[PDB]
Amino acid sequence: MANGYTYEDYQDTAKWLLSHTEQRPQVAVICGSGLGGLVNKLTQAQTFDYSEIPNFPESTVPGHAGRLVFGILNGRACVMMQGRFHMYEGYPFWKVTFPVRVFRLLGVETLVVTNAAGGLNPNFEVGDIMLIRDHINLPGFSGENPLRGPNEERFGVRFPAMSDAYDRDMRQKAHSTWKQMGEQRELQEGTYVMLGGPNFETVAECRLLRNLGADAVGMSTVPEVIVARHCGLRVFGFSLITNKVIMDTESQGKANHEEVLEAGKQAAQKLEQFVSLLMASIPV
Amino acid sequence: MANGYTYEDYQDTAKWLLSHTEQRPQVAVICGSGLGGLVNKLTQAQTFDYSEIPNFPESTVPGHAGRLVFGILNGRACVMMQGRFHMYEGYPFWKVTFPVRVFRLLGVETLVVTNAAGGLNPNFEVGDIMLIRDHINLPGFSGENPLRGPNEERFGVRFPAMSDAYDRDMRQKAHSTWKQMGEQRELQEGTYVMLGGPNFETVAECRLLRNLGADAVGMSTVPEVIVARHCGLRVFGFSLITNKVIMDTESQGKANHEEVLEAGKQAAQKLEQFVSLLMASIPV
Amino acid sequence: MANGYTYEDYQDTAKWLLSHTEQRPQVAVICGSGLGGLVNKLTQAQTFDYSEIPNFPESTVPGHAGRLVFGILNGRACVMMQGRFHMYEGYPFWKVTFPVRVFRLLGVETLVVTNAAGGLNPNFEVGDIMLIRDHINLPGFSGENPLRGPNEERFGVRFPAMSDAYDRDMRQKAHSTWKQMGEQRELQEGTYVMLGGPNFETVAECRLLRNLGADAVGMSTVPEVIVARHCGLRVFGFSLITNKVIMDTESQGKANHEEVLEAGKQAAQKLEQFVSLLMASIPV
Ligand SMILES: O=P(O)(O)O[C@H]1O[C@H](CO)[C@@H](O)[C@H]1O
Ligand SMILES: O=P(O)(O)O[C@H]1O[C@H](CO)[C@@H](O)[C@H]1O
Ligand SMILES: O=P(O)(O)O[C@H]1O[C@H](CO)[C@@H](O)[C@H]1O
Ligand code: HPA
Ligand code: HPA
Ligand code: HPA
Repeated sequence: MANGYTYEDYQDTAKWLLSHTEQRPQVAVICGSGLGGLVNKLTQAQTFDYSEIPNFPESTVPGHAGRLVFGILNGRACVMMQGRFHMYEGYPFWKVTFPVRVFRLLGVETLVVTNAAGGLNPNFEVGDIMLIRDHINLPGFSGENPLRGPNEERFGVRFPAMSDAYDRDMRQKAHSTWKQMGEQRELQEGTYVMLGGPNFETVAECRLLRNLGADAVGMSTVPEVIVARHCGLRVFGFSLITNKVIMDTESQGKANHEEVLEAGKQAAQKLEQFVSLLMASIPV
Repeated sequence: MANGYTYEDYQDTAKWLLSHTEQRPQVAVICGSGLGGLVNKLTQAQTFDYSEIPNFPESTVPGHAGRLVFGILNGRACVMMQGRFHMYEGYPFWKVTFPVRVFRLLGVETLVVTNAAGGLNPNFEVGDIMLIRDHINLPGFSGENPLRGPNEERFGVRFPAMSDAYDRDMRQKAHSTWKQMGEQRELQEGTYVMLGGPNFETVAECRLLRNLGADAVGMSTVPEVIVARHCGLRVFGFSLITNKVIMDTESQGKANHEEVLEAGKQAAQKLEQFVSLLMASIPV
Repeated sequence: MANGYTYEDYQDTAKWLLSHTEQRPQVAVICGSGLGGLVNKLTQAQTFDYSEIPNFPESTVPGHAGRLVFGILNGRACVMMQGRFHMYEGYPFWKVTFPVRVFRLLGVETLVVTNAAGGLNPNFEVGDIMLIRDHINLPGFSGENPLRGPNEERFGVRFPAMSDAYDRDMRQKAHSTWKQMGEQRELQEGTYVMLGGPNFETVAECRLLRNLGADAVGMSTVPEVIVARHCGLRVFGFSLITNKVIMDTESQGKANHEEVLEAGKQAAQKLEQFVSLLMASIPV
């Protein structure tokens, strides 16, 4: 069955949030695996567990708290998803992307998406931050898309373009901000490739993904960007490179979830600082 | 759930059509986006809205009228689908391909498939006509296939071959016919790649598709060709190159549905003329 | 709907088998198309039709008998699936992989997977045996995965690694064993790529698969390996190259199911002999 949410379901949820907080966010942030710490910088924060918000799904993955937090971050009013949804949990893309449309109805204009990703580009090192300049939607190639089914004209057009999904102006700002931080390592930039999961990749799959032109691999984000662009939200996002993908059969180890979470904590002070500074000029 | 249509459902629909028209078509034509004008050349035409034919799905995409038209085209009796179905509308492939099997039961022997496609091959120009010599079925790689589920032996075999899907003899005829038209631009020929949609591709996805060896990209056709070959229909098809795919991050624009429809009208007199001439020697 | 089997369903089926046979297998073998002959070497064999075992699905593909056979093979106690399940039959991956988890609950420690595959590597010849050193899971790229949905902690972790799926020690043993057989043709080794089916590939698709780095193509195995590794089973497998994939538009023929079955019978005495010898040192 295609999207089971009607336009009214989104507004009902939006009305409920508006009726339970005085906060009116302009920016929305989605926190990935081991990135839930970004919420700690919010002032005047109000938290809502996903389970208490009508129509909201629930995050079942370790490293995803499952809480919507409103607050002020470096002067800008924003709402953060401390934990997100993935298709490997059993969620159809229309459930995975529910919050994005609700955000649009709350008056939000900018969406910031983050995630933990495996590094495909050889020049990447664990701990690197990669600005997502583009993506490759593998599930979309087969028809698995959050927009499949009747189009809701109240959100956007039937055939939205994706060539300009990641805002160019925001990416320039990200680079200027990084230089101001005095970081020794350069801010990376590249293409993110999404696949279903939940298992980690084989050596053969990784070589293929790299040869397709991808720099980092992950199991989320893309469906949210698609829905976000469909409804006209400005999108900006980045991947925290938590591990280097195994490219040789002499497997000197293998990817594991705790290592990615561990990496998130490791890069906590850096990402939070970066996101906090980025708030200045979103624009508005 | 796999195919919900039983063999009797196809014949019931076929019987209904046979009982409402004296026309006995030997050729079936499926019109894509902005190609609905091909019907205007039919003599003794009888139209049936998809909504009035038992078991028939409905086209919901602008540029797809949703009408089955019987008529005589340049001496040959044929039936045309003015508008088709796509998986991005919410239709499973077994619904998308319903008409093809009904055509087989009407006595049809040849299927002509057309579509509007984005150009991947650098040598293609907007307005070009590309004969489809082969295809790449991305959704099929993952199991999304109109033949998934119990095989109906009354239509074809369990494991049909696809290496000879596009009739070689028809393609030669197409070239000889094109030369007779006195066209300045050459008739192109290549591989069509199908993906789910409904969103348009990212730059990264386009570079990948081109590197996979594809010449044009679209969101239909392949599932119909598969079912058509399974039941033994001779298949011939072509893509109208409506736009050049964006391959560089310096996006000097972006794909949109109206531009493709606009292109269809632009190439109306040419395609109609070409299809009309092709009717001579289908064979029979 | 994600996995419809609860942990108790697997154990119920395991208890039933334990209550109907004195055999306690340590190795499990899954026989592919035209490979059902491997069962003929079992001593003290007890057969169960899939239809009589609670919760077990049924094989509907010619070349798949649909019987679970317990027996002694060259000193080792094992259970064989004479015929397997495929997604193209209409089965979700959670149904396709049901037997693997039951095997784990029977006390099995090693899983041997076999299949008939089309050859992509130019150096392969019909009749060749290719040890699977790795795989590429196309359906998995889109989210079609037997592990999708809530993770059952009693079987394995949420994010299992796959880089070491095919046991290195078993592959070395396979090579030493092959040399002892006095075979003139070398034992091949490579990457297996799985796609949905049931139709055979186009020339364009084959060139693409080869360029992705695949050596053989097939419509099964991978989902079983994934579930097997998730629950900690040692995995070993091989493909019987039944035909050479058509890579040129001058199609001097085309793939067909009987040719693959015919090839299986052709290589019967060789594979059976090889599997029988491999039983020595699984280990235990
Ligand atoms: O994309 P986020 O939400 O960071 O989760 C990333 O981390 C997991 C692997 O450790 C996978 O779920 C992957 O998608
Ligand atoms: O393939 P047809 O029916 O031409 O439609 C083509 O046109 C649309 C894009 O403008 C997409 O639906 C694509 O598939
Ligand atoms: O993989 P097994 O079970 O060998 O079956 C192989 O043989 C069939 C083609 O002849 C396809 O189903 C393919 O997957
Ligand atoms: O190695 C990985 N693979 C896929 N997704 C990931 N997210 C973090 N690391 C990985
Ligand atoms: O750019 C395109 N992409 C996919 N399908 C299309 N059909 C016409 N143009 C396009
Ligand atoms: O040519 C083939 N293609 C896909 N699967 C196969 N299994 C045996 N031969 C083939």
